Amino acid sequence: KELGHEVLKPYDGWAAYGEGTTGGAMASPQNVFVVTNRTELIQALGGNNHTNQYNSVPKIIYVKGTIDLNVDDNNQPVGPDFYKDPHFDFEAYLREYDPATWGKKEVEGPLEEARVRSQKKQKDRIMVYVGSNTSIIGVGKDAKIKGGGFLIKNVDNVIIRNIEFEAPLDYFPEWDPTDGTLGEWNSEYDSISIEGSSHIWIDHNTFTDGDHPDRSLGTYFGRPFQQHDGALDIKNSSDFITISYNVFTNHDKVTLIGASDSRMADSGHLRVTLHHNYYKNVTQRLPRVRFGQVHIYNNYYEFSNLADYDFQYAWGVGVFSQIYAQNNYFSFDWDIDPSLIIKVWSKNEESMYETGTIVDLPNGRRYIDLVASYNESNTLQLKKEVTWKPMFYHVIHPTPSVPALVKAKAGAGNLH
Ligand SMILES: [Ca+2]
Repeated sequence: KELGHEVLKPYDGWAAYGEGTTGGAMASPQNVFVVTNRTELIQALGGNNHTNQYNSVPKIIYVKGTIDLNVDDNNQPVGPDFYKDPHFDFEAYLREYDPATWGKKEVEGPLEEARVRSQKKQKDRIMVYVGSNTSIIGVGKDAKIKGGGFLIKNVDNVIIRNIEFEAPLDYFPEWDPTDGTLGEWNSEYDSISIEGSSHIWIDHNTFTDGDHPDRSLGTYFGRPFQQHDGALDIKNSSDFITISYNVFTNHDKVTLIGASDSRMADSGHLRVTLHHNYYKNVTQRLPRVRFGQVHIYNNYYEFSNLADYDFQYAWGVGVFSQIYAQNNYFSFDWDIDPSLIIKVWSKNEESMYETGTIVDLPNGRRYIDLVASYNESNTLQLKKEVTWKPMFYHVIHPTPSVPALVKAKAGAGNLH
């Protein structure tokens, strides 16, 4: 059958739970589309971006070529001027809220309100809603999505495959003087944002900041102008998700699973499986987890100290997380302290299981206990123990075979 007819294997990750994930595989021939631009994409998804989220009709959408979501209704590229509120001016915003004169007071006033409206206009245009029972599949080796992202909100049964996503740029990042000690700029757009949705399969896609690395975005208020956000974020009670054979490269914050320490509504959810993904020269959240039983296996993480993106940490152990990591392979071209690979964000002794981890450093290649490594050099301890046993997987490859396999098969254009 067609590529759009392919569905998630019976035991391939949490997304296989119950009836599994079939996306728009059962779509009628009249509901199989080929799109080449923003308008055609929104039309194939329903005809109206906002209400498209309620379109649960089985549908297959093939993405051919490059689709820039940062375009007007005539599909012509637009710049910040197109979105800019009449009461907003970047320079004026810089002068008004610089930490050196505004301090750490809550950002407010006409300029901020104007920034919010400008941001909303871009958001309403570049974040494409995806309805239930949808399969968005890239054609060939050059299917690309840029300037925007997919919003998988309050829907179920969605498949996204074979597409190269260039992370969307937020033209009106919010300045938060209290984010950290020095404050930080924060953006809203992700290439794929999964919110309150279940049974989602993200497979063989490539995520990159591409032609717009953070390094080229500049600095304001003495802080990097972070116009990017997540590559693939999962939050607000989303559940049963499988992230496989994807490439995540040249990006800062990759994958968030659970966005709040206090959202108890996430408890019992956020069950995600991530396997055979290629993380190359990314900074953090690979992934960062809160509440979920997240299965992480056969992933290849590769970092070079020459990369534009520094490395902070890979596995974020958040509140009530239940990470179960198996046979992941890490490669660094510098003698990094392996205790830095795991980072914990909690007030309690969290539990996680980890086994078969290999670290490949200039001083040697070997199996390593990352949890033990973390504990030896940190304060708050992490307990290595089995609290649950992953059942949704067909095969777990031996760790030394991971690099060759992932490098060869992960990412857009590497199927068939
Ligand atoms: Ca996000």
